[PDB]
Amino acid sequence: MYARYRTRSRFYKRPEKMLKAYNVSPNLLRLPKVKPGLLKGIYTDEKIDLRDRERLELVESIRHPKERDFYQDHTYHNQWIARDLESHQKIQIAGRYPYFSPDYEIKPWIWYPGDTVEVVSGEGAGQRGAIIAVVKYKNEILVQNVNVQDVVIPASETRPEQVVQREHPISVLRVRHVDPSTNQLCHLEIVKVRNKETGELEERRISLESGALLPIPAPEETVEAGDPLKDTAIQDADEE
Amino acid sequence: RRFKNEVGEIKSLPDYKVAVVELDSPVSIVFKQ
Amino acid sequence: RSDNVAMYFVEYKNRDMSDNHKGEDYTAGPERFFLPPRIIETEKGIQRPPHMQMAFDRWASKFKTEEFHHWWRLRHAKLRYWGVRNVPHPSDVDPLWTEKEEEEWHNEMLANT
Amino acid sequence: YQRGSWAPGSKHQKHMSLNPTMYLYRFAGPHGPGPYVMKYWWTLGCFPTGIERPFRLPEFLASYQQQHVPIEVEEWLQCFVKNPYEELKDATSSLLKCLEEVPIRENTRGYRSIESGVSSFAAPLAQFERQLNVRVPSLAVRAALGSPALRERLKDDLFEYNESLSACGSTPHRRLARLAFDEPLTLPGGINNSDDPNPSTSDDEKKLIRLLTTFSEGCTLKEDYESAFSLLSSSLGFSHDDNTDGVVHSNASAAAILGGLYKEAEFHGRQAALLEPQAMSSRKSGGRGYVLWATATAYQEDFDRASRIVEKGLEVFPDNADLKSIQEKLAGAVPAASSASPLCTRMVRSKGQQARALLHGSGRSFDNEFDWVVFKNKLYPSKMNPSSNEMGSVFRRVGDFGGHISTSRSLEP
Amino acid sequence: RFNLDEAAAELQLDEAYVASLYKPLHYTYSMKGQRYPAEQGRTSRPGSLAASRDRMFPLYRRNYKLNRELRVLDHRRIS
Amino acid sequence: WLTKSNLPDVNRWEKVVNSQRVTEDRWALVEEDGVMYQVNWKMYCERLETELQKAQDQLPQYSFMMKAVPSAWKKLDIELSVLRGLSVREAMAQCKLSPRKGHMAVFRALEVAQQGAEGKGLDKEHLRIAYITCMPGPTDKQVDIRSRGYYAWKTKKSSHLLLTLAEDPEMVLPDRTAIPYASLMTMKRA
Amino acid sequence: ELFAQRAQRQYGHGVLRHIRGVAGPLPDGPAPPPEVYMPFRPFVGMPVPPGVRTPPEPTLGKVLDSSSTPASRDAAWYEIPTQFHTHTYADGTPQSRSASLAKATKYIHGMPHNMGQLYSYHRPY
Amino acid sequence: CISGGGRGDLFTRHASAFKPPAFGVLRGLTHSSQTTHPQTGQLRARKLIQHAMHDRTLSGSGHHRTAVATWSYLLPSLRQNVEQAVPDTLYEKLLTDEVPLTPAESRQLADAHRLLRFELQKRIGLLEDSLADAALPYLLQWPALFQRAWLRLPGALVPRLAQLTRHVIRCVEEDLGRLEHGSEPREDGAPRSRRQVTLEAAWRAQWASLLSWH
Amino acid sequence: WNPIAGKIGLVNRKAEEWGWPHQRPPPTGLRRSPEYFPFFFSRYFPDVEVR
Amino acid sequence: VVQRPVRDPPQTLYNVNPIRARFVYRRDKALFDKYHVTARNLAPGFSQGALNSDLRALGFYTPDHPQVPYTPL
Amino acid sequence: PKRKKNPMQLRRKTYGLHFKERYLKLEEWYFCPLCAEPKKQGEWCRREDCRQIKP
RNA sequence: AAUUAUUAUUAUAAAUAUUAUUUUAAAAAUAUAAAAAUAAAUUAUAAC
Repeated sequence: MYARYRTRSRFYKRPEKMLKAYNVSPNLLRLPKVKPGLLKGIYTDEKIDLRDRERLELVESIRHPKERDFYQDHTYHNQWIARDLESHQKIQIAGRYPYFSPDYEIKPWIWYPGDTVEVVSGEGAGQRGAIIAVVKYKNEILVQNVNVQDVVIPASETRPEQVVQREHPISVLRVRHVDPSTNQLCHLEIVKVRNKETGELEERRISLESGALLPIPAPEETVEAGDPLKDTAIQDADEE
Repeated sequence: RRFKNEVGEIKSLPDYKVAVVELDSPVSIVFKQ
Repeated sequence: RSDNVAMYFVEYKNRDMSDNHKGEDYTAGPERFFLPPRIIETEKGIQRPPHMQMAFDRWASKFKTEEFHHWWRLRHAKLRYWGVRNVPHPSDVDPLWTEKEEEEWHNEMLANT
Repeated sequence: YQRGSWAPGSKHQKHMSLNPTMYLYRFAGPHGPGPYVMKYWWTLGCFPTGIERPFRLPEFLASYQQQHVPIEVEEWLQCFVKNPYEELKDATSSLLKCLEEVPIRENTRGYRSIESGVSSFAAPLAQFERQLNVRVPSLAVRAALGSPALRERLKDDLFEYNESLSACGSTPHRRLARLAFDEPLTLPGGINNSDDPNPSTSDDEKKLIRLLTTFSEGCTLKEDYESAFSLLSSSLGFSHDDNTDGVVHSNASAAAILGGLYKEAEFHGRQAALLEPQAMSSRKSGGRGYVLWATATAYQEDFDRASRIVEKGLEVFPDNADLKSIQEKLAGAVPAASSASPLCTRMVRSKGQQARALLHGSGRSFDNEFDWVVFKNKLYPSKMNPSSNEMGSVFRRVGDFGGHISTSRSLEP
Repeated sequence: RFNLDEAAAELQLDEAYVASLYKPLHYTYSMKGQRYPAEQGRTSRPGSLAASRDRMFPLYRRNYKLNRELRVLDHRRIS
Repeated sequence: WLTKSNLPDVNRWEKVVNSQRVTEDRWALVEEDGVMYQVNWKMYCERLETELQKAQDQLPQYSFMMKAVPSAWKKLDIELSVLRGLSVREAMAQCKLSPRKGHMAVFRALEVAQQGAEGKGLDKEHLRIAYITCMPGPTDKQVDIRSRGYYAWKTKKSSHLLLTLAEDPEMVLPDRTAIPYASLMTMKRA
Repeated sequence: ELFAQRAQRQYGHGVLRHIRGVAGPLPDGPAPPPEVYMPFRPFVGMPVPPGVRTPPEPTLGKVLDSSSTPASRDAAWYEIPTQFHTHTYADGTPQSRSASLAKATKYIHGMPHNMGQLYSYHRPY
Repeated sequence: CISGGGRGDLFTRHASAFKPPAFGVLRGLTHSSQTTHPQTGQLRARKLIQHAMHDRTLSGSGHHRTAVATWSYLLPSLRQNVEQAVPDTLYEKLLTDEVPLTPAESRQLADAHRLLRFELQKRIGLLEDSLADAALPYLLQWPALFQRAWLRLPGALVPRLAQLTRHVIRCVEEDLGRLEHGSEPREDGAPRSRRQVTLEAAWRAQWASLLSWH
Repeated sequence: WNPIAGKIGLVNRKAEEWGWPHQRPPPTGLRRSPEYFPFFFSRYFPDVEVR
Repeated sequence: VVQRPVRDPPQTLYNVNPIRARFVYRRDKALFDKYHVTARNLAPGFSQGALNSDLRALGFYTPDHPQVPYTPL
Repeated sequence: PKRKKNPMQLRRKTYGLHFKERYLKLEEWYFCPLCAEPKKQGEWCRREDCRQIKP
């Protein structure tokens, strides 16, 4: 008794890839897009990648003892030369950390903790919530109850896997301010020149529609910072 | 000492010198234990 | 697995009336290949010949030195360079014979002194 | 010269004059790093040619940047974990909210019908046990819903324990909190956050075990014993009084005979042999505390130890029909047990060990002791086996280290 | 049993000289020879610690002092 | 093309009405009694993402693709045609006795794909192999220094091993417990 | 008896039932407040603990209602490029100009001071 | 799967599954003339083509296929449809208050209105068959569905939804009338009718709760 | 270490011992003296790191 | 063919085997040590130790070789 | 070689017995009544029981 | 010498360290290598 083995055709000449022109998948916009395993066709219930690190003892033992692989510890060419990355590698690393460009911040900074701002476009277009924190160098914002996600907290043997919900930094490019009078769209420019006994003879954040200005507060410095055993008091720094 | 960061860009720690100073008296450090 | 060579287990037949392996067991080897191998639990304090240990204790006590440990670890460096896979780096290599580990074998060590 | 293409990963032959290569040992092909150039990527650090550069970033955003919590957030997080008494009183209500909706297994003759799917309640059940730390196989709770005798006993044993958890509190919790509460100290460990240690097995701690065996009753009805043995022996942390302790010790040993483990079948029965007799020996429970501690020896082939326990069960407990038959069941193997009494002939009986050697057992031509011996959880190639200096093994050529000549041999040091 | 150290007392040389005779002459002195590139030691991975072939083979370390007395002469011996 | 910039929200669909870039809702031309009426394209896809995902999970199998098995595929296939149809009790049994690596590859995968199904609520006994395929995988390349200054590139081919363990209740198995007769002269010694 | 009780130790030491009760049914509940004040903003969905004091939300203070710019110059275009590595002197003056970026680029090509555990396998030590 | 859902599935391939003009057209090319005038659409030059195309869903000609025809699947499936296209936040503001939700949420109420008219029109033919062997635990949510879709519960679908809804109503009261004098369902395994008291009482409770609603 | 003496190296050590394009060069009697600031800040303000 | 029963092989350990046939009478003294039997391989009465190919008590003729009478299995 | 091989000709190799008697063959086996693992008749364990008697 | 490859890279100094890489249960051609005959070391030998 024996099996069939019915040698396959796709081992003779493998059909070719359908390459995208201008990275455009042609009819992505035409047919529905569901979980990548359901209409695609190869539905697995648990994919295992063997090239990972966890599964090293599973592959390094499957191969024969007669399959010796040299250069286990030392490489041949000099690897302490400095080298670039793959083309595709930069493309991934430029999109992650874009602020490394010169002057990525927004030229005037008008978003501050405590501002009354509403989102405009994208996910949940139209919700209102006050800023609590601002990531300036990134042109984004932390706003209450808007774009909230579950920050999972992996932990070592002490604590178990902890999950924590937390709203996320959202870009300031998609939020605008809730005018304390008109409650509509309103741009906000640092303004100069005196109107009605302004202390420095200047407004600090002017609304265009209603005209009621706004101040620009100061970020907070630490109050409970200092080592009394190593911090010269303010007077020994004042003895001319 | 050299090293490569997470991306894999070659970096180095400024060169130094190791001076084995022969002291006269055995000195230690009383690590609080 | 290296070469598909069928391994046979040759042995001598009569080992009950034997002298030196009167009650030894060969299911699996000893703990570290330089110990008196496993014994049939019915005969623990069985007296082996007094000289076939003098060629063993003299021998099983060369794998107890720090220089052997510096052979056991070096041997890995030799292997991974020699291409043998699955040989863990000579950095994290447990020593063969330690001091505290031996007390477990110092258990049945009250024969003559 | 130069028959294929000009790339280094080409297919046909080449020449070093026309297309001078740099000697690259092993680089990545056009379709990605196979499992051969990654054996370095996790040991050497970079691909072995040295020319490629080790972009170890997205792993760093996998492990570290995920496992970062600054000091001023570490100490406060555990104060924000959930109250597992709730996901015990919420999941158990949701777990039931699906266990009621699972179809009754079809009954059409001519062919066995297929058991209902399990995706319905796999998610709430994943919550129930995860707080209890007693992981149950969905098959137990998928064949239970199928069996005509257990589909109702099981579900209702959940409705009743849910009742005796939303009436009382999670008593195996307070047991951990009363540690942080007793030994007089003003600190209770929270206000106990479980309602509105010296107790016995509480109401729930009895009904908790109740459905565990009822879970483990579907296991036997599918005959997956060594997972049932992990269900019963896990409830063994829930009995603190010696009445139910012997009951659950009877269950475990009533699942170790089938499971193939014939050693632990004694211990689990020997505890049933030290906790059982407190009640009137007329009920079929009185005798059961001894039979298992002696049936497990009629299964372990040492009939002379079994010839005494069935004797000790005769004196105390008057007439246990099961214990009575074992008295005569030991008279059929006579003398074929006592005459043919070798100390090592153990004809493996059941499937629980017939199956547990198809896995977890040595194989041929791979996984044997000649392929890769493991030593301190590290795989060693067959040569480097410290448990033998047999041929092939590198210990044959160790030497003598310039030290004492410790060998009498001539060509073999 | 034969012990080199308890033997060198009969020869008076020293501990660290009798041994250098019973291991290759690159593990004590300053001649040419290459050890194996796994013995070279590693860095400290996320998982594993560091290594160094003076912490891995403290016995195989070059005895640069004993080379001073035997194979290389001083400058204050020929003034 | 850039889905982050060329398509901000896929639930929308931008048009031009009266020279105004307006973004209406996205729909789909789903079926009816014989008409085609547009339903929410985010709602039309929330069903399929679930009604299918909830279709498969209630199918007594355990689909399990192990990627990057370290072996050529043309040699891996020939030793998977033996296992086609074998019950898991007699596939882990016949992979553990044959010498080839491809069987050590399957056995390790046929174990991880066996315990994984237990947490999925499938019995260990009535498991029977249903589909087991072999796709070509990613390849490596050693330089092959040869004589006369020539050289070539030894390609170290890997493969994928897609496998699905169906479940059939009425799968009765041939007796393998049967000890031979010559071994049943275990009467001596017992 | 006390002699068969000795076998309970031999019967013991092979007791496999004691590998579950480590966490209990409530592996751990929210511990009581460690202090009176927490430094971080509350997590969403998590009600603030009872009695603990949360930092304020110092919302922006309530508000109350010559030559602007002459177009006689395009000198607005930066007469020192933003691409040029800055003076690194947040004091307000150019710190040594180039002289000193090279001293502080050692701090860049090397490792910064905030730098925690790098992930790669080529590590400093 | 060409034609998508023959009977069961919602998915199909209509006017958005294009015609690919550059490939070796697989099957049904009985004659070589079928290159310049394949003349599909003809029913016989189509069964040749349509059968060998994207698998006529069979899991593999012996693999396990799904049991979708049964009330134990369709109706706990329809539970998840309206429990997602209409989250309880819409159900609360509809069931409790009569005040208008908002235009948006009124669209999400009508976006899912005509989503029931789809999964119904597709899987109605199946609902009537397993109605025979349907169980009361599943015959009891058939009114409890059209609430979260906010539709008053009482060929084309309307003719067939009526007769079916009338058909189920009796079978529910039959069972409920079969419960008051309920025989012994299990004298063994659960001869004590526990959990059957409250669960079947709340059924009789929650059955008449929708009646005034419907 | 590259021996070749660069060009911009000095033109930056010019402006860092005395503003080069603006301020005038220090007289050489002072420039080549222990009172030349870069050397001055060295006999009374050492900067070493003995770790 | 929708689906056959599994392709599992039947128990052929009890049938005649051209490979095992060479072992019915193969001298094997040095194989066992303590538990020696009269003739381990040879199932008496059967053809070549094949417990499925039963022949005893069926009419043959061998006036000079023994034969055991029929028993079930 | 003198040409390339069409697929119907690389399968021609798999018709004869020298191919089926090398790849597509399954061994008769059985559980050792003691060693508990599968086994072929003839090759034995290392256990002193699986080795004294020969299951 | 493209290499972890036919290799004592030997200017020098040297003399009793077992000082640490070589699979396979068949048959032919070939390849190395091998008792006997038409005072020496040789043959050819396409012979064990």
